[PDB]
Amino acid sequence: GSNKGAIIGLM
Repeated sequence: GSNKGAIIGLM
């Protein structure tokens, strides 16, 4: 649930 928001993404 987050393809445009992206929950993670190299934190």
